[PDB]
Amino acid sequence: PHYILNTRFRKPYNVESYTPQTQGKYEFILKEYESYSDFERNVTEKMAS
Amino acid sequence: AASGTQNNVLRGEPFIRGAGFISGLSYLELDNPAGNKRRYSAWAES
Repeated sequence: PHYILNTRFRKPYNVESYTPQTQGKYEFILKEYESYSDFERNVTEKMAS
Repeated sequence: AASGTQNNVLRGEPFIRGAGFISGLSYLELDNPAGNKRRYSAWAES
């Protein structure tokens, strides 16, 4: 007899053991980045004679 | 002159260890830090 999730299974002659394992790990890496830059140059010159 | 720098390095790596119900609480990560109550109970049963 072999039981997996309330279901009766068969172990063949070549397989030693087939056991469901939980083994769960997930990683989630999010990146956010912004850069701003501004430049302004007003120049005015007047001459009268 | 106006200069601005933004950096939001937020990351995570949950360790949830039921074979099928692993994906739920771990993939709920997007914009949901706290896990769902019913999903947590389902994972506990699993």
